[PDB]
This record gives sequence, C-alpha cells and structure tokens, in this order.
Amino acid sequence: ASKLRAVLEKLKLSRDDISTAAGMVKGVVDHLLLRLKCDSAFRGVGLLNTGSYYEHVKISAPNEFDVMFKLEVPRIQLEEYSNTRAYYFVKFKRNPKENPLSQFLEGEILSASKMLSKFRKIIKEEINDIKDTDVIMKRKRGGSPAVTLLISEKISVDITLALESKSSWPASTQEGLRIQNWLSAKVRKQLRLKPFYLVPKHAKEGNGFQEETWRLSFSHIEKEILNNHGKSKTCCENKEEKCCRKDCLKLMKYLLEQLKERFKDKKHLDKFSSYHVKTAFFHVCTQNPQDSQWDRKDLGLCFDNCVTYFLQCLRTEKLENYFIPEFNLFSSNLIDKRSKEFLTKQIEYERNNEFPVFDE
Ligand SMILES: Nc1ncnc2c1ncn2[C@@H]1O[C@H](COP(=O)(O)OP(=O)(O)OP(=O)(O)O)[C@@H](O)[C@H]1O
Ligand SMILES: Nc1ccc(-c2cc(Cl)c(Cl)c3[nH]c4c(c23)CN(C(=O)CO)CC4)cn1
Ligand SMILES: [Mg+2]
Ligand SMILES: [Mg+2]
Ligand SMILES: [Zn+2]
Repeated sequence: ASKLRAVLEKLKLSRDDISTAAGMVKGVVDHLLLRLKCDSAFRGVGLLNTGSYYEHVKISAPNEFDVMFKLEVPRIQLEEYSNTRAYYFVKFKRNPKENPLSQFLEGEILSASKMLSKFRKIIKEEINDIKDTDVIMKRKRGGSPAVTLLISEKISVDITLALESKSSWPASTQEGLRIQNWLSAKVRKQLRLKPFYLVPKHAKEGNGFQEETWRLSFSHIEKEILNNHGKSKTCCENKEEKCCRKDCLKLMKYLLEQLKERFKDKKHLDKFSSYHVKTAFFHVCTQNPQDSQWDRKDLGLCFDNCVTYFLQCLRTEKLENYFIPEFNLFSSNLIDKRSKEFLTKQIEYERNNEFPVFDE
C-alpha cells in the first residue's frame, strides 16, 4: 500500500527527461518521415504513436518509444496462414487501379519481407545523414516487425511499417475485445469500426519464416483503451474518480523488469515481455469492470488482483491475446514450460512476502 505508493514515486518520469527525449525522437522521426514521403510506395505514410510512452505507462526513464509508419492500403483481401489466427497473406482485389505497391507483389501476394527490406534500406541510408545526431540501427533478434534505432547511445525507437485496412476486422477477432461489461457494447462497436493494422512479422517455418506473411496489430486500440479506461466517462477527470488502473499496470511492468534483472545471470526470463503483463492487465480490467473495483485507496488489493491473475496465466500456461482469443501468448511454441514455471515460482515468492523486490 504505502510501499507501492513509494515505488510509483520512484517510477515517475522526469519532465526534463521527457522533453529532451521526445525532442531527440521527433528529430529522427520527422527526418525519416520526410524522406519516406518522397518514395512512391511509402507516399501516404503517416505517423501513429503507440506503446507505453504514449499510453503514459512508461516507467523509470523515457528511453524507449514505439511508432508505426502506417500506409493506407485500400481494397485489401486477407488469407489466414495455417490456422495461426494472427498471421495472414495480403492480396488485392481485381486491380481496379494500378498500384503504388506493385513492386512488392510475389504474384498476387504482397510480400512483407520485400516491403520491410526496402523500408529498412531507406531508413539505413537516411540515419547516416542526420543533423549531427548520433543514430545507429540495431537489429536485435526475435523477428521484430520494427526497424530499431538507438539515438545518442541512450534512446531506442521502434519504427514499424504497418498496412492500414479500413475493412471489417478479421473473423479471428470476433470473440476478442471483451469490453462490453466494462467500457460498453456501444464502445466495442465503435472501436471495431476503426481500422486494423498489419505489421511485417512473419509466421515461423522451422529454422526460417513465411516471408510473405503479415501479423495483425491493434496497438492503436490498446492506446485508446488505456487513455479512456473507465466505466465512467469522467474516470480520472476529477478528484472523486481517481482509479488506480494505470498505476497497477506500471507496478506489474516494474515487477517484471526487476525480476528479469535479478535473473540476468542465466537470462531465464528473457522470453517474457511487458506485453505479457499488459495483456494480463487488460483481462483483469474485463474481470473487474467497475471503477469502484479500482479505487485509489485499494491500490494494494488491485495490484494483488493483477498479480494473482498473471500467476494463474503462468500456471495454466495460457494468456489469451486480448483481441485474438485463440492466440495463446504462453503456448509452448513461444515460451517453454521451464521458463513459465520459473517465473511462477519467483512471482509466487514475491507475493507471499509483500514483494521484497520492491524494498529500498
Ligand atoms: N507479442 C506481441 N503481440 C502483439 N503486439 C505486440 C507484441 N509485443 C509488442 N507489441 C506491440 O508493440 C508495442 C510496443 O511494444 P514494446 O515492447 O515497446 O512495449 P510497450 O507496450 O511500449 O512497453 P515498454 O516499452 O514500456 O516495455 C506494444 O504496445 C504492443 O502494442
Ligand atoms: N510501433 C509498433 C507497434 C506495434 C508493434 C508490434 C506489433 C505486433 Cl502485432 C507484434 Cl506481434 C509485435 N511484436 C513486437 C512488436 C510488435 C514491437 N516490439 C517492440 O516494441 C520491442 O520494444 C518488438 C516485439 C511494433 N511497433
Ligand atoms: Mg515501448
Ligand atoms: Mg518497443
Ligand atoms: Zn481512471
């Protein structure tokens, strides 16, 4: 309770850090957008800010930003890849007008690897010409859909090409976004009338990938739900309606980062990400729909509700994608049994002992 409040104070971002960091990102992102808008393929490219900074749940330091460079793609037709629910081939319908994206077609299929390789090539050419800002491209590992840049040896930015489709959401999402009892059926209907996005992350095929495939993304809806998160339309707009939803997500994020640090010696928790705690947090919001279940004075119990549900996901080896229910973030194809059992034991110990990982 009071220990958690002190943790949240420590996690607060400094306004001086926010300002200098955003300015460095803006300088790079703006320069990259200008160049890309000169290419015919990436002509109508547009900025879409996503991830924890723009959801206001980034913790500790503003040193990681996520942006999508969305491309409006009309007349788009999807073909699910091998029942994976999240990965798709992209096609166009009947060539009614000739395409800007025709150079990336492998037959009738729009190749994600071709589009991403050219996107990456342009950004690489551009970063070694920026206004005396030190910018370096990093390719981690894990098949990220992003081009990752390090600015001033300090600030990471993920730049993700994303196709924008204004069509109805794919059938695999029909039972997802279960917000009806929390944010209302009205809101769910309005949200599902919004575009969805496809990012160039490929389905796995042995040692390699299906290099034409794309993956569904609802990162923009995640931001909208986090920034408009109450049952009451005035949640967090006045002194009588201060909930602790965002504080709970922040604490979950910090719990995971701290444990990943304490297990750096064998990198046992390497496969776990903040997106796992984010997804579990959205499910707890569905389970606890009332703002009164997130009262600021109940921070300790609400965080406990969050921790217990995440443990249950670990122990049952099931964490459903909030938008695609049959996509299991915790399947053995993605995270091994040993890793999940390991994190369960640690979170179990931390909970039973009032989170010593949070002591100063
Ligand atoms: N496994 C995934 N499935 C679907 N979307 C993902 C996945 N991993 C990341 N994302 C999307 O990418 C965005 C940026 O991811 P990132 O790893 O930067 O985490 P984040 O939410 O920004 O939190 P933080 O950066 O503070 O760890 C996420 O908000 C999420 O929308
Ligand atoms: N700006 C954005 C937003 C959404 C996505 C993204 C989308 C989908 Cl669908 C999946 Cl499966 C994704 N996996 C990862 C990302 C991602 C992005 N990513 C990181 O941000 C690491 O910090 C790597 C891991 C990408 N960039
Ligand atoms: Mg991020
Ligand atoms: Mg990121
Ligand atoms: Zn609120």
